[PDB]
Amino acid sequence: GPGMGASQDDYALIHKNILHSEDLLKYILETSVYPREHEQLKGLREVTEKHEWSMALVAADEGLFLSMLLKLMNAKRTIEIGVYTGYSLLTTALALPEDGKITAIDVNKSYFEIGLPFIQKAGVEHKINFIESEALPVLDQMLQEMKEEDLYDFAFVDADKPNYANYHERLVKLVRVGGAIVYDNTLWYGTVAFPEYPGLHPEEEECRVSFRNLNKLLAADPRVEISQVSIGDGLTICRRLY
Amino acid sequence: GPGMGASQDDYALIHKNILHSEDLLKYILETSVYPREHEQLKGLREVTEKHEWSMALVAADEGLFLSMLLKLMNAKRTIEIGVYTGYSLLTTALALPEDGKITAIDVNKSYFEIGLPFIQKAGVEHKINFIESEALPVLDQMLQEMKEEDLYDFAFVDADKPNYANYHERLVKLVRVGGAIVYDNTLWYGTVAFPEYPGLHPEEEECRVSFRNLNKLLAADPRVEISQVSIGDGLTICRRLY
Ligand SMILES: Nc1ncnc2c1ncn2[C@@H]1O[C@H](CSCC[C@H](N)C(=O)O)[C@@H](O)[C@H]1O
Ligand SMILES: Nc1ncnc2c1ncn2[C@@H]1O[C@H](CSCC[C@H](N)C(=O)O)[C@@H](O)[C@H]1O
Ligand SMILES: [Mg+2]
Ligand SMILES: [Mg+2]
Repeated sequence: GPGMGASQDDYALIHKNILHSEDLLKYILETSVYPREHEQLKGLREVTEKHEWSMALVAADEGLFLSMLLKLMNAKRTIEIGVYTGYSLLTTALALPEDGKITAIDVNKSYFEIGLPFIQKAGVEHKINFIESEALPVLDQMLQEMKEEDLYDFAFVDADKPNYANYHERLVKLVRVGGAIVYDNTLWYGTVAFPEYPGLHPEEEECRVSFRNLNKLLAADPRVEISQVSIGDGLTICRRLY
Repeated sequence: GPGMGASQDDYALIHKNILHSEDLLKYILETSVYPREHEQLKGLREVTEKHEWSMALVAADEGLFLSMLLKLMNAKRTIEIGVYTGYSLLTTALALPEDGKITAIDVNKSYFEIGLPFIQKAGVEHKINFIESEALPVLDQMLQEMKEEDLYDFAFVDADKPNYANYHERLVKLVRVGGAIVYDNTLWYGTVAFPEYPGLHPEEEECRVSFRNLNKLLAADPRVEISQVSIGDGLTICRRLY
C-alpha cells in the first residue's frame, strides 16, 4: 500500500549466485569481461549498480556471451523485452552491424533514460526503437501486422518472469525459423532445483514456480531446440524449428 | 617417462563442481538435457561414465550448448582436437547438415572406437574424418595445405590442456574470419580463481597455471573477440576478427 514502496532489500535471493564461489565469478569478470567491456557499458553498469533495482541488471559476463551469440548467428533484426537501464540493449546494439535494428519494449521508460546517454555516446541510438508499453499487447499487435520478411533473428526476454510462457507463444511466431529466443534467469538463483524453498519474497516464490513450469515446457516443446546455460542467473536458448 | 602415477584416481579435483550445488547441476541435466539428448549420445555417455578417464568426458549440458552454437552459426566444416570416446564429436556430427564435414584428431584411436558403434547407429559416421595423431603436427601440416576457401567454421579444443596456447596460434589461421574456436575447461574446476591452490596433483597444478595464463592471453588477443562461459567446466568462445 502507501508508504516507501518496494525495495530489493525485501528480497531473499539478492545475494545468491549459481556459481560455487564469489571468487570464481569475480575472476571471470576481472579476467575475461571488464577488459572486453565497452567504455559506455562500463559507465552504464556502474550507475545501474547504485540503482534501487540493481538486482535486475544483466550479468556482465552474460552480456559478452549474448554479444558473441548475436555475431555468430549474424543477427540483424532483434527484439528485447525488458530493457531496464539498457545494458543488454546497449550490448545488442553494439554487437549488430551498422544497419541492425532493435525493437525494445519496457513498461518504464524512466529506467531507459538512465542508459540513454551511454547509448547515445556509443553512437548506436539510431538502431533502437523503444516502445514504452506492457510487452504482451505490443507482441499481439505485431502478430497482426508483421509479414514473413519482417521476422526477428533474435529475441531476448528479460522482463516480468511469470509471463515468460505467455511471451513464448508469441515469440515462436515472431522469430524466424532458425532464429533464437533467449530467456533470462531460468535458474532463478538456484531455487528451481527445489520443490519447496523457504523464506522467499512472494514475488520470488512465484518466479520459482513459474520457472520450474517454464523449464519443463521448453524441454517438451517440439517447435524449438533448447540449451539451458549456467551463465549469469541461468538462461535458456531456444532455436525455432518450424 | 619414469615418475609418479597420473591416472584419474591420482587426481584431486575429480568430484569438484563450478556450480555451487549438486542439486542444481542434477536439476539442469534432468530437466533440460536428458529429455533432449539423442539416444546414441545417452548410450555413449553411459559407457564413458564407467571408463578409466571418465573425468575427461564433456558435460552433457555443455554438449547441448555446443550443438546450439553450431546450428545458430550454420557451421558446415569443423575440427575437433581431443575426441576421447566421441561425445562432443557425435554432438557435432548430429548438429551439422547432412553434407557437413568434421576433422577429428586424437592420439588414441582405441578411445574413439569405444564410441564408434554409437556414432554409426546414429548414421553420421560419414561426416567424420578421424586422424590418429598428436594434434600439433596435424595443424602445422594444415597450415601448409589449407586454402582460404576451406577454412573451418568452428573448432573445439578439448585435448591436452597445457598445449591450448600452442593450438591457438595455428587455429586463428585455420578458422575463417567470423568463425569460432571453443576452448574447453578454461575454469578448471574453479582453481583458476586463486594464485595458489594446495592439494593438487602436479598435472592438475600445471593446468591451473596454464589456464590462468591462457585466460589472460585470450582476453588480450586482438585477433579474436571472446566470451568465457561458466558451463560444464568453463569454456571460452573465440570469434576470429581478422
Ligand atoms: N509487462 C511488462 N512489459 C514490458 N516490460 C516489463 C513488464 N514488466 C516488467 N517490465 C520491465 O522489465 C524489466 C526487467 S529488468 C531487465 C534487465 C535488462 N534487460 C538488463 O540488461 O539489465 C524492468 O525494466 C521492468 O520495467
Ligand atoms: N597431443 C595430443 N593431440 C591430440 N589429442 C590428444 C593429445 N593429447 C591428449 N589427447 C587426447 O585428448 C583427449 C581429451 S578428452 C576429450 C573429451 C571429448 N572431446 C568429449 O567430448 O568427451 C583424450 O582422448 C586424449 O587422448
Ligand atoms: Mg535477467
Ligand atoms: Mg573438456
